[PDB]
Amino acid sequence: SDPSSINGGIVVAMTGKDCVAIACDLRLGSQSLGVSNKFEKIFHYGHVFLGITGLATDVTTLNEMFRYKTNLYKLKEERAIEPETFTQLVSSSLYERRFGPYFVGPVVAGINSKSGKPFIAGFDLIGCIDEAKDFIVSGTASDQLFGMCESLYEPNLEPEDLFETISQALLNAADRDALSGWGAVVYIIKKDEVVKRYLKMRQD
Amino acid sequence: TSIMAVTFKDGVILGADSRTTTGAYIANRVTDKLTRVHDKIWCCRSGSAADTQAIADIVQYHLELYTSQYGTPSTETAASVFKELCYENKDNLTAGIIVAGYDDKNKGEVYTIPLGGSVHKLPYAIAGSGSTFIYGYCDKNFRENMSKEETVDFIKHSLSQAIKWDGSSGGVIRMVVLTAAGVERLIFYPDEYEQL
Amino acid sequence: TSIMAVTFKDGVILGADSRTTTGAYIANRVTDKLTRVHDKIWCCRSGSAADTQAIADIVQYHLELYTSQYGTPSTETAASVFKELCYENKDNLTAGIIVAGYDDKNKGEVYTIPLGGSVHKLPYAIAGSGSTFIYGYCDKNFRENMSKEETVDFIKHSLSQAIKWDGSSGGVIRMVVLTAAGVERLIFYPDEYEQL
Amino acid sequence: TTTLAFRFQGGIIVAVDSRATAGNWVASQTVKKVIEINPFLLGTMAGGAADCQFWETWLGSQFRLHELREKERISVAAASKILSNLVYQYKGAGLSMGTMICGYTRKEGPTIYYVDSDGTRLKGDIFCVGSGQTFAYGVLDSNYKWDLSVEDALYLGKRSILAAAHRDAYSGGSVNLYHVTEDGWIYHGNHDVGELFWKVKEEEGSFNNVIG
Amino acid sequence: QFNPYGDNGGTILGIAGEDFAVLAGDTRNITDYSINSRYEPKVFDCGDNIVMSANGFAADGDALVKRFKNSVKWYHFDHNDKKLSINSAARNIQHLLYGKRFFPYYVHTIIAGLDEDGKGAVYSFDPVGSYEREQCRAGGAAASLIMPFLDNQVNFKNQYEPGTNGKVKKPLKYLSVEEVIKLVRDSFTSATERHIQVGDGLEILIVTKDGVRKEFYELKRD
Amino acid sequence: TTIVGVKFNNGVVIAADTRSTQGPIVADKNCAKLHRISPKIWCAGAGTAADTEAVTQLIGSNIELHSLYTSREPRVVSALQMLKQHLFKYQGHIGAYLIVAGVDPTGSHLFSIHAHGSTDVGYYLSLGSGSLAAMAVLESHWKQDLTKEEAIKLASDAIQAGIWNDLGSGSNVDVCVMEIGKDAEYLRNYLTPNVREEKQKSYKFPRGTTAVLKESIVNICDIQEE
Amino acid sequence: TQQPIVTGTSVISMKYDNGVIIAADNLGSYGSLLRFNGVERLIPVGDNTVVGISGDISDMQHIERLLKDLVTENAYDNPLADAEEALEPSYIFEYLATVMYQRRSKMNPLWNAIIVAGVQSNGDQFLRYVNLLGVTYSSPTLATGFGAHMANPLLRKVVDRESDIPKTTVQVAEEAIVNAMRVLYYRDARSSRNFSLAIIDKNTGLTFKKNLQVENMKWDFAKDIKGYGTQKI
Amino acid sequence: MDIILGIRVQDSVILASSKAVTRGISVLKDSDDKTRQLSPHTLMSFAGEAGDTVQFAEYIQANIQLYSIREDYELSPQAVSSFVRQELAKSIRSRRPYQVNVLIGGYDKKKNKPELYQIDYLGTKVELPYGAHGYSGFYTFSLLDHHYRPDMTTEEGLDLLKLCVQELEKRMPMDFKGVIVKIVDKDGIRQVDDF
Amino acid sequence: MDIILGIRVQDSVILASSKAVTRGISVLKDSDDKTRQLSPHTLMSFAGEAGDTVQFAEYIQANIQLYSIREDYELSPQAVSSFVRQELAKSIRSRRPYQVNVLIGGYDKKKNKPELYQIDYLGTKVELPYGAHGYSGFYTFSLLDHHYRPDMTTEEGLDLLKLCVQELEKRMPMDFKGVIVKIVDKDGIRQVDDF
Ligand SMILES: *[B]([O])([O])[C]([C][C]([C])[C])[N]C(=O)[C]([C]C1=[C][C]=[C][C]=[C]1)[N]C(=O)C1=[C]N=[C][C]=N1
Ligand SMILES: *[B]([O])([O])[C]([C][C]([C])[C])[N]C(=O)[C]([C]C1=[C][C]=[C][C]=[C]1)[N]C(=O)C1=[C]N=[C][C]=N1
Ligand SMILES: *[B]([O])([O])[C]([C][C]([C])[C])[N]C(=O)[C]([C]C1=[C][C]=[C][C]=[C]1)[N]C(=O)C1=[C]N=[C][C]=N1
Ligand SMILES: *[B]([O])([O])[C]([C][C]([C])[C])[N]C(=O)[C]([C]C1=[C][C]=[C][C]=[C]1)[N]C(=O)C1=[C]N=[C][C]=N1
Ligand SMILES: [Cl-]
Ligand SMILES: [Cl-]
Ligand SMILES: [Mg+2]
Ligand SMILES: [Mg+2]
Repeated sequence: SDPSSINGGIVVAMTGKDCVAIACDLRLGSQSLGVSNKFEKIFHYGHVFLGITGLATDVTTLNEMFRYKTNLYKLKEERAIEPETFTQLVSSSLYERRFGPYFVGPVVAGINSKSGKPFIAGFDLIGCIDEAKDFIVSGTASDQLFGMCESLYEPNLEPEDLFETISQALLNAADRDALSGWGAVVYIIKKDEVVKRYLKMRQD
Repeated sequence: TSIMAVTFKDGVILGADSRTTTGAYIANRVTDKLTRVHDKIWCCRSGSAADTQAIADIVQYHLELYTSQYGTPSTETAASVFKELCYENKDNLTAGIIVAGYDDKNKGEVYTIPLGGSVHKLPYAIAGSGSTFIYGYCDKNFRENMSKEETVDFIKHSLSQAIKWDGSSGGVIRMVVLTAAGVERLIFYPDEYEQL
Repeated sequence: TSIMAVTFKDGVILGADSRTTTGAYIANRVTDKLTRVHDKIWCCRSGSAADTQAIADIVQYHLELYTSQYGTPSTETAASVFKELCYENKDNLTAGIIVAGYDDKNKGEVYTIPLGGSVHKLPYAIAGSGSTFIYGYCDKNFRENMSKEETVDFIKHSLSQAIKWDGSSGGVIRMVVLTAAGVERLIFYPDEYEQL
Repeated sequence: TTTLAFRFQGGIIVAVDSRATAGNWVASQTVKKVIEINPFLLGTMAGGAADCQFWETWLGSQFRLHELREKERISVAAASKILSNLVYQYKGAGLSMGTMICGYTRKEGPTIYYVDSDGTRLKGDIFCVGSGQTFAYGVLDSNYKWDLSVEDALYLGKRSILAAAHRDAYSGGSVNLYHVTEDGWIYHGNHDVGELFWKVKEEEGSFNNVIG
Repeated sequence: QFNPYGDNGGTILGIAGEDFAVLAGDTRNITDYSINSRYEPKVFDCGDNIVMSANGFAADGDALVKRFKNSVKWYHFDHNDKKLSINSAARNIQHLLYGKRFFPYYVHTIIAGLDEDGKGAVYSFDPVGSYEREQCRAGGAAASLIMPFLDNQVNFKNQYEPGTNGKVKKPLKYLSVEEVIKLVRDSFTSATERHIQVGDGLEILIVTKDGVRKEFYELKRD
Repeated sequence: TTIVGVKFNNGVVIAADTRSTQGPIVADKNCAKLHRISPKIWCAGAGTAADTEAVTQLIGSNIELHSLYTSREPRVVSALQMLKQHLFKYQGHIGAYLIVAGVDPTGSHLFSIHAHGSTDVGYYLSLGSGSLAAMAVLESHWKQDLTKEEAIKLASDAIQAGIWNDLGSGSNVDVCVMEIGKDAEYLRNYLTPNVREEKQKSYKFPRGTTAVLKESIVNICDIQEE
Repeated sequence: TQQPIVTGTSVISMKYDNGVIIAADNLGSYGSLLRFNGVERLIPVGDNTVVGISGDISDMQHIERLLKDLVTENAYDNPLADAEEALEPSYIFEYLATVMYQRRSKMNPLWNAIIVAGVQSNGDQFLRYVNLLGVTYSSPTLATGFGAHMANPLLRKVVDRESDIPKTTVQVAEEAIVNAMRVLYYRDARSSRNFSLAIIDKNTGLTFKKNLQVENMKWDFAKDIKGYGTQKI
Repeated sequence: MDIILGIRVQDSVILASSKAVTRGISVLKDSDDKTRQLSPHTLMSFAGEAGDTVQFAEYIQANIQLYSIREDYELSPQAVSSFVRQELAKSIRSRRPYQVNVLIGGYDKKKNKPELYQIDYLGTKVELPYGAHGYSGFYTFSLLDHHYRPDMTTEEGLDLLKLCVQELEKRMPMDFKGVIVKIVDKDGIRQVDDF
Repeated sequence: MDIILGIRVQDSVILASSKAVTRGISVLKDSDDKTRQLSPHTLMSFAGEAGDTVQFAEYIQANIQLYSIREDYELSPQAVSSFVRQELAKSIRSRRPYQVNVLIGGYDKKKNKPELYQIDYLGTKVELPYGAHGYSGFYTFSLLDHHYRPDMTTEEGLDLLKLCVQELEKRMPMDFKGVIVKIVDKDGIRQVDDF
């Protein structure tokens, strides 16, 4: 009945020294029935990464929508969109459906190509921007993720150390949620290289 | 319903309208809401007619039995019996009662018992749906130690306004005077009190 | 809310309390419920603050535009504009407004507009949750062709009682005098009106 | 929850998962869903944790009193009926129980009764109970025979719970195995699904859908 | 309509060591968005080297603790001053809870102490009486924030040994009392940051063979 | 949320806490609730966070266009009128509860706005779940003819009352001072009385602790030449 | 199950160096109607305890009778009734707390919030809360209803933690309480100007003050407030 | 309607769909084909509310056939599935949404690969090796998790499908009157007349 | 449970009752006997809410067996049916009524006549030549109205019963996993093991 917890899933993002990380689980379900273990929730438009939790049809719809909008942006602007600008575009796009909203929990992550400054942000289903210095969480195990991030996180972590912190935050949060898990992906993002790692986790 | 009781120099006077309503139909236009639980302890009834009658009947019984054993009860005692019934059966009752009586030792006394079952001793008391419209008037015009004639005028004028504005109130204004001299009944018809 | 408007020899006076409540919390204790739709046509507002403000704003606009084309509007005209909004949007509004104004030809006039959207021209009018408690007082004490000083005393005493008994009413008593002489604002603080 | 039990040549196999949930929140992964009523009787737990624990623990006290009074082991039929008659008294009050009562006696042979908080009491060869019961039924029905070795039967039960642990969101944690024979039950370990899944996938060549 | 239940917030945490056991809980008590008290003790010494806490609806929580303390008193009277073992105390609490199955104590109960071999023990209950011995358990409002952290840092879940890459797990080495108190303090600091009903103060009760000790730490008061 | 506004000698000051909450969880610990409608008109917002932002941006945008159209600095009453009429039209469904303040050629002003569209005037105001804690402080310490220093102190103290006593408020105090004939100073994190203490332990893991299945380089660059 | 009819609003209280202070207004409200203006809601028990009650007034009067009966019962066969075996605040509270939780457990509650203020035999300050649900708690400052939202913030600025109690005099404490009562009159729509205050000191005993009024009110600034935005006259 | 299954093997996609149509208490028909050919190498099975199912399927069929004629070219299974998902994602926020769940089985002639897509009435698309809608998956996914191998032949796929139908006929309460099976491969679409 | 049938012929009464037990989405058992022998020449089949059915049937069984021992005499089918009706008529105004419908088939050894009684959970008794409970009658009564003749043999009764079960298997949505058939005549009660 509740649209935000039919399919299930989670996304988390973190900042480090000259780097950012974004991660998500792979589960898609119909309430108790597990349907797919290959449903990735992180997408990217140029060097800007977007993770989306919530109702899966809206996750797909919004991805296609932000691909549409960022492509037109690039043709007109003659440059790739930046994380700060994209964040505003997500907020605008969600609020225009104020009274008929997309049931989602988006998360933006990326490094500004000019300033080099690491950037993350979160949103509610209707557009409100949460621009945290440390970390952002989203999904059906957001409570669990808040607890993990608040205890495990420290500032100015090196890329390879930040990987361990965010991976352990996701994995242990997912294992305390019935509608999350079934695999996981972690993106490590530096100014001009991005590494993608699939994690081995319990498949129940 | 518009009911009130007022203490004065020589004792206490009870006052009431005579209207009983089933919705907007006046089921009885000449009702007597001033009822007797003892020789010189009376009450004013508002709310459910069935509940307030059943309660009043039980109180009259309790005070009749009290008298046979311990002699004349105080007005405080009568109010306590009313309370005990109203409080302990609050879930199933809809009764707003004013208890008034005359002792020789305590003179005129007035106790009001609203829906909850709480007791409040006061110099005067007002109750019933029509009482809302005369809080302002009664507060401005009430004095302590009034005369009989002044108190009758105060109640007559007060209930006249309550009747004028409240649809649930109307008919004749009944009154009952309680003093050392005895018990006097008064009646005031529409032609008299409407022109005030 | 306790609001009233009273005509007298030299014109008309509007009166109001200053309490705005969200349930039992007083969201504003110094509210101004006497609002101006034209130089010498004011109104008293009760009910929803948002609705009565939105309505008053629209009326002020309509009368400003009327003035630019046809000169000073009558108080009857102002009441009609209020009515047209309240009646045609009765389903979506909760507004109880009293319109009062001073012409030289018609002198002091008072129109009351309750929830439905009906209009009633009266010598004086009372409204708001606290008005229930002063129907008796106001009816007994109102006279036609009173003086300024008498009318101020009548409103001050009336609203004092309404404030005393109504939880939704309180704070300062604001008043606005409308005569040929001009527009005068009066204020009366708790220490003054409570001891009455 | 996923719990199963089935009769075969070598007695009865009982297998259960370990997960407990409150809404979507995973409350516990280490729940003991098999009750050791006595050295010969086992009870499975599904539905309300408290209802099942309390009344199946109570249940052992009634049986102990029976054999003290009658100088004889209680039958699985009598055992299951004590529980079913008890919950039938509470019918309507809101008890939530899905249970198997499993055991073995000389007169009955290996016996399994399904007992239910609606009052339903059913004897049978195969039963699967819980939110993930349908998943477990798939594996059991296609691979079940009477002529199974104790080794093969144990694995089929283990594998059926694993199947349900994977797909059912409200099942998981670990697998507890029991084997019930002529001489009583024998515990066959706690098996973590986090390790068992990858082991089975590699060795069995199953779950080709998942990447490892 | 009258509603006989309420929610007083709070959060509790029990951890079992090799020869000790701790039961912690914040000292804040609330209704809706108001603070009732910044210091209202929630974890109690019940005698026989047993500590207890019943988190959720405080009226039911106080009632239950009161009735269990009573049960310990009568256990001594009826059975020749015998020490009530932790496992026996647990089973007794099950019956207290299930006794009100159809009008439950709206609480999450946790007890801690030592078992009969001297090893640390923690037991955990749901509102209607189901129970289980555990090495680790957080209960109450911020339980969802704390448990995952304890799965990771107490039971080394999802942790493996460097160089082997997922093949060899991190060994389950035992934790000292100083090491556990560090994890408890961090758990509540982290919970306070993200849960509005957690804060003010932290009170920990440590249980060893020597007896029951207390430690108190300040928490954020916002 | 706790937001306040306080008038003083030569202007007006507004303040706010920095806590955002979803149910009993804190979504953001350092949230920014002071919004800029124009350079010298700022407002603080409570209620639904997306709404207070959106309605401020929209009115702030139209105010800017109006300022350019008229060649005049914007007025607080203009922002007030445009906000109330917008909110009234949406019959309360846009959940924005605003305290609007500013200085303009008319003088210094302080108003409040509610979701249904009702406005109120005052020397001191407070909105949100911690308004009762804040208003208690304001009613106890407010006087006429406050200085700039006194008004900032009173305003931040009212927010602190909200931070400490209301569970819907917390973290830091943001302030914005708007004096007549001066630039508006926006004091972000004016007070920081809620820094977290050092943790007992570091949770940095050894490298290789997490199990991996596959690795791959992600192509973020465009299609290449040659 | 019932609904409260005639109701009483905030009760506020705090501790200080040598004792405790408690206060509550004299109003009995009937919905929005401010029906009864002479209702005493602080009820002393002996010379060492004061019980402040809010909520349903009929239930208050019942509780009042229970306490009156408790004093009578304690005197029975008790030569030390006015000395070592006199009723302590802690005894009176626990009795009420028992009754409140029992009544909620029969789905027929006493619709009240109660604060028991007093001083113990050994001079220790006693202050504890209980309500219709049987929920109990203690704190240096305690308040019911609107007082919880408005009084506590003000009172907590004087005594923020335990260590602030010895540093707080009776003069400072009474000042804070009286101020809080003024603030409640500004902001609670079901409060009155008239109130009662009680002090229980370990040295000077029980002082019960009746017919107090809220004074030194600020209203003069109201004259300058006009319209709701744009209006100037 | 009730049960619809799908499985992707080495070189083909196999769809199985029940034959029963039950309206209330009686089974009005026991030979109903719950599928439509969208293009020569793309088949769509469907299940949901009465009326909506056929209306939606034929509406999609018409649109894809219109595309085929206009461009003289067959759309990829991936392209058709994306079109269908968008129509359902549009539908879910309409006055009266289409209450239809579908499986799209197609053979991509460009990549020489079979492809199976599962889409629900909300517009939730996933590519899978094997899929199902309704209560069917609750019984069948455990079997497929065990037996499926990506490199199965078509004959091996049909045997694994028989094992799924046998389980359904054993444990499901509703008599769905068997299934109609259809194979989608490089040569097109054909029906297995004996099953 | 689901389907229970009854038919009275020349010299016997035949009861047919389904084997399936479905709780929710799965069929937990496919060999369940929904009947109890009340006495050597009296059989009662039952269907209704879970738990209540067996509890009620065994309660009646115990009471009739108690009567048999006490009097050393078998009650008539008419007498047993009246006892059962009263228990259900008492039950319907209880705190929690028995939600059970029954068919009582018996052979009266005094009158040498077979007798079939149909009783619902309200306590509504009727003697019939053929009867049914639940949705079963909606399909079967039309066939029995046509074919039933009151002088049929037991073999003719079984053939007419096969025609009823075939129709049910064709038109009913629920798979009831066939029926267990039992015959009640002068020689007692026996089960037809092949049906
Ligand atoms: B009075 O209006 O409250 C009146 C007093 C009663 C003691 C005679 N009550 C009634 O007339 C009630 C209805 C009612 C009106 C207003 C407030 C509360 C109740 N009427 C009856 O009880 C009644 C009506 N018709 C027949 C019998 N009883
Ligand atoms: B008065 O009490 O009717 C008053 C008049 C208004 C024009 C200021 N109304 C209110 O205070 C209303 C509530 C109300 C009370 C009694 C009767 C009808 C309505 N309050 C509001 O509209 C309000 C409250 N808080 C914030 C904004 N608006
Ligand atoms: B199983 O899912 O039925 C399981 C078995 C139980 C004995 C542990 N039940 C639960 O997990 C139930 C919730 C539930 C889930 C699915 C179907 C039915 C019920 N949980 C609890 O009973 C419970 C007990 N204590 C704490 C949390 N949850
Ligand atoms: B304050 O508490 O009023 C605050 C002010 C806001 C401008 C930051 N409000 C919130 O934090 C609201 C409370 C709320 C919760 C649920 C529904 C509506 C309002 N929270 C949010 O707006 C919110 C919650 N989660 C994510 C993003 N925004
Ligand atoms: Cl009468
Ligand atoms: Cl207003
Ligand atoms: Mg009348
Ligand atoms: Mg029948």
